Amino acid sequence: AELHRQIWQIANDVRGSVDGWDFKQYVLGALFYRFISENFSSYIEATDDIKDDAIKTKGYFIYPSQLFCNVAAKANTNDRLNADLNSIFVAIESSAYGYPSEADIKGLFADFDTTSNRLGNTVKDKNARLAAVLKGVEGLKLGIDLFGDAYEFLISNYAAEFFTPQHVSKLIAQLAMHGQTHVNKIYDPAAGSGSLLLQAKKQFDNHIIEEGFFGQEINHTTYNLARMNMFLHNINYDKFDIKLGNTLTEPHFRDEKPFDAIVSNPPYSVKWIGSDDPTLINDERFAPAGVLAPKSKADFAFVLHALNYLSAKGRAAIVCFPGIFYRGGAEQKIRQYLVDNNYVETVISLAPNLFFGTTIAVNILVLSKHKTDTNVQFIDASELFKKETNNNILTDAHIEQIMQVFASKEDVAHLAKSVAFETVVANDYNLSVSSYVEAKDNREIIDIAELNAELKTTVSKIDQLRKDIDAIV
Amino acid sequence: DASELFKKETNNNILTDAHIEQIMQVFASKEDVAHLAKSVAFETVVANDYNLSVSSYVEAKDNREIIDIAELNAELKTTVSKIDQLRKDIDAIV
Amino acid sequence: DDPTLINDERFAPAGVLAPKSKADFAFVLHALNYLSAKGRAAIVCFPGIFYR
Amino acid sequence: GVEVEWLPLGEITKYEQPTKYLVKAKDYHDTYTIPVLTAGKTFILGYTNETHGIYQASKAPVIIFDDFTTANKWVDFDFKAKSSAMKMVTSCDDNKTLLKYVYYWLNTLPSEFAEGDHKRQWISNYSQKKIPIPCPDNPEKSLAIQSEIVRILDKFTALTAELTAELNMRKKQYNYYRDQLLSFKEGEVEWKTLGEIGKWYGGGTPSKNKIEFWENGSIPWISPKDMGRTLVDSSEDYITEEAVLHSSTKLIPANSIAIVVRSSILDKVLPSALIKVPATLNQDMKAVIPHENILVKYIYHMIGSRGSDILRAAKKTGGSVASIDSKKLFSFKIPVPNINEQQRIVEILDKFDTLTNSITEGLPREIELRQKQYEYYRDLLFSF
Amino acid sequence: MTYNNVFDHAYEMLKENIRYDDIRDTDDLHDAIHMAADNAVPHYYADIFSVMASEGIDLEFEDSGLMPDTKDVIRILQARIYEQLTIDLWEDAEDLLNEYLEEVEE
Amino acid sequence: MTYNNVFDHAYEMLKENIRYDDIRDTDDLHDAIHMAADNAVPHYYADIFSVMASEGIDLEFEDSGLMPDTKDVIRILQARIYEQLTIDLWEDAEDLLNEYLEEVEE
Repeated sequence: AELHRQIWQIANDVRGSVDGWDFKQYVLGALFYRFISENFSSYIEATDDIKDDAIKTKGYFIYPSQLFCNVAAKANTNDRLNADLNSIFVAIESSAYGYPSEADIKGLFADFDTTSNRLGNTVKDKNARLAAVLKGVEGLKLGIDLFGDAYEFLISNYAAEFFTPQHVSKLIAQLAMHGQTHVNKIYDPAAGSGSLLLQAKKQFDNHIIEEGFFGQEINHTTYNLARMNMFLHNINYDKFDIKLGNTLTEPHFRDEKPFDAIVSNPPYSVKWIGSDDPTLINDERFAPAGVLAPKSKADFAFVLHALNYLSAKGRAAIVCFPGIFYRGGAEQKIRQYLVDNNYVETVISLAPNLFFGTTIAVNILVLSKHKTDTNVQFIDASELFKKETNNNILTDAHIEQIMQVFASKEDVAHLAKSVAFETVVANDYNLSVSSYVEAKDNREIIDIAELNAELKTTVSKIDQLRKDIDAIV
Repeated sequence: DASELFKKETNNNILTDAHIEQIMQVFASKEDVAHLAKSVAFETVVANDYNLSVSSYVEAKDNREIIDIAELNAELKTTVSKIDQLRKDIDAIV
Repeated sequence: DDPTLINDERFAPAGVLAPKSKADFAFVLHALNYLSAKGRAAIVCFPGIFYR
Repeated sequence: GVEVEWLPLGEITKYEQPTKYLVKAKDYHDTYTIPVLTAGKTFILGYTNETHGIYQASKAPVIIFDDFTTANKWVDFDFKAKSSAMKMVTSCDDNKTLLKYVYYWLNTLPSEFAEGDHKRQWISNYSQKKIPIPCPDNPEKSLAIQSEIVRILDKFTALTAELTAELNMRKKQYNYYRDQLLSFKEGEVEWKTLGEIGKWYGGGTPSKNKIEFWENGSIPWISPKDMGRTLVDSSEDYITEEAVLHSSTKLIPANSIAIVVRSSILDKVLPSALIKVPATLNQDMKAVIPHENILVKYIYHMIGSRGSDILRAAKKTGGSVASIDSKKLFSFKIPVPNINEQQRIVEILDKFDTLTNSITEGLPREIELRQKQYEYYRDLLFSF
Repeated sequence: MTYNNVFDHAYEMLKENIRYDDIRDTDDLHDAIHMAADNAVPHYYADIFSVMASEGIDLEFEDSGLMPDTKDVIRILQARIYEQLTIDLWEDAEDLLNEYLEEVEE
Repeated sequence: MTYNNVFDHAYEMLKENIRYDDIRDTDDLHDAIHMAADNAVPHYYADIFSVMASEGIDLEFEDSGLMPDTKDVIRILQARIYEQLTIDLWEDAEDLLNEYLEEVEE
């Protein structure tokens, strides 16, 4: 639109010349090295000399190590290292990733840049390929600080597996909001990417700045790209972290705090051996559930985790698979404990697909420790601009309408509405049945659709007679 | 050949199908078979564009009908249909 | 051919020689080589020959 | 029905899973005997009936399809199979139900049963409730006042069956009428090679790579997803009038015909269509025009009578998605008689197939309009 | 991503159902089979294709009526997976008629 | 066993046809496209499923009429592969209108 087609195309041009998942690590690492090379230089010039030198005066060096904690050099940046075109050898950059990830003073958020590796078949081919990678990253051109936004495109290489499309994330951000101008936001179990956290307060930075975007994530390589994902978008140093590990088995923080807003997108089929394999049937958090979730239905573990880290002011906007009828007795009483209180506020259906190949839609559970009280089973299939999402890249202004009619307790036809507070206890605790308003309503008049066929049969009799005559040729 | 060629499976008759036996048997001495292939001319394929195969491909599913057996029954059903139209025109008032 | 085997020992009675993707009919040109007047060859091929 | 009351469905219904099915040997040829029936169209080809644990489908149980579908209804009419999709709906009491009645009632709830939305089983949905019953008139005159309406619905369902039967027999006699008549024409009628009837055109196909060539437009598009019809006047796809800058098409006149030469024949019989608006078609079908010594309906129905002959003599042409060749469909010869035997015999033939077929002056359109008023008269009767 | 991964999920889930519900009537056991069956099938494109390129399951049918007469291809493939899993859960039902219900006597 | 492997086979075979036939009329070029297209598609089960789980090609359609109205699933999948390859050979035709025919002048 503005420059996004050109940046789009030149970013896709980099993707040679073998499989893209392995090269994804290297491309993002070189791009991130370029970003630190621009950021640290633009910091320290804040003014005369582009080309610096080893004039470090290392009593001064601890001040940005406290301020930024990516304190590399003055002669070992990407503007400086990519002047050594096709220079034997590789491992200089493996040294140039050794020390800037040391920086142990204080409160690291390092131990980070260890995805750039060596394969490759021969070492000269490795040197040539990494020189090609740094060449292609040099070929990218800024031409003021949204140069990392193309990163948001590039992690969308596969989604055009699990990296959460952007406007649905904007919906979840508008659902954790609002009416709460309160520290802190935000929490996320199983963040995966840093996306659905990032599109919350990057729009709301001018609104408020409170505390960290506390996340915990399982995969090792996803952990690093998330920690640079929130690093590229000018978020500061101190608070804004992800912890590696399973959210279920090793949660932290327990202590800090019952939050004000959690968002999530737990991946489907994230099973864990139970039930429980440890003695956490009598744990600190799953005791109000009664029974605990088995292996293959681990999604409803997250919601039992969700109401833990949440204050009375807080609300939770999570997503789940649609296929809950009552899910056996293993989750019927779980659904019961959810509807035991005013924990569950609303649910929202979506439009299939609006993902990358599922081809189904999913449900959005909105939870609160808040009392009115009746449930608004606020489903939708359309609209929900089901046709695409390529139009209106900035804002659809359409989830705007959805949030708007969510905002004040409406009762809408040809769209969902509220229901009774005990309709679902009259149901078998289902999700959803009500309302699902009854489209395609048609019937006919009594005898308009028969006299025309009668006249056509009166034509058909003389056509039968012409047929009986004309058979003799 | 397309059948038979016991197309249904090959799990039956693990030892010998005794069916390629028949195929080899009719191959063995220069037959000319219908509902199965046969010999052709030595210059039929130079009359063709050297094709593999076109001849013979013998012309299965050969069916046609009689002249007027399939029309008088429909005529009688339409004579039923006229009085059913009249019963329809009467019975619309309830 | 990539070598000079257009003038080889066995594919000369073919006239032209088979390209890359249609290598099946190379085998039949190999087949009549190693076979006496008494011999017979029972090979298999793809059906899709009109004249290729 | 004096006292009309609502009753639950599971009060008078034994709804069960089928028995032990063993229906797959690796052949179910025409030479077998049992009626094999499933969802969609209720006829899969026959199977050996005896000794398979067969339920043998006695007098008046009915069935329901399917898991995740929950819509289809069929009566096991005389004696049928149990072929591994037939969840059984019947009764334990037979002195009240006479459950052809409940088939004649149950097709009057389209408010939810026509909603294929989830991967959801719905046993409780059609298991619990409701049904209209003339209770408490049981068992004296409960079904006795229903005897008038079972006469109505038996004769109307029989009307639908016999209309399908007479349309089948009508097209049968008409197909033999196309080939007894109009063939072996004597003597001797001139054999004209196709394409000498008129200079016909190749095709032409853009892609969706430019949105401006796809969105609007008034020239229709003839693709084989809109083919198979008779006297095509419009289509679902319209192409842009500007987009013939990059279409590789030609403007064909307003009395052309369109014939498919790919993806239908080599297995099935090719259809053809008189095309009346100037509309363009893709690479793998042919727009044929006649010229000056002709009648477009005569060449149309000449190819339509001889469709099974133009797929035989050049049937294979390589075992591929390519089919009966462009030249080998170009080089067929048809009888073209004197000028007294074009318009007369095709007046007969156009006459008779605009009688027998869709849409206007159509027998199956009468059939679906009788289906519409069948639904409406069941809507009108079953209220109180 | 074998067929046998999905069959192991279905086997485990069927053990969960029979173990926690104590079902001893075979018709209700097969209703629990219908419960576990669609609850064990995958949902992603590449997962379903990698299962269909694996062993055990075949493209051929046991009942063509399970195919929806429609142009939704992975619905048809998922129905085929459902069908092969229903057969393999007939076999699993023959296993669990004598596997777990015999020990529970106290 | 990507989609792009099959597309490379089709690209090479189309280069063979245009290089050895010297076709300079675009309708006969697209007839050679129809020649190369089915001659490049795979035949095995697992190969076709591994192509269908790959990039580029999608389950969605360009023309539903290419689907045979029948219960032969891999015929429908192979028709879908044929359809995506015909689109990609429109693009390849746009390439080879100016790739090879210009150099051959002697």
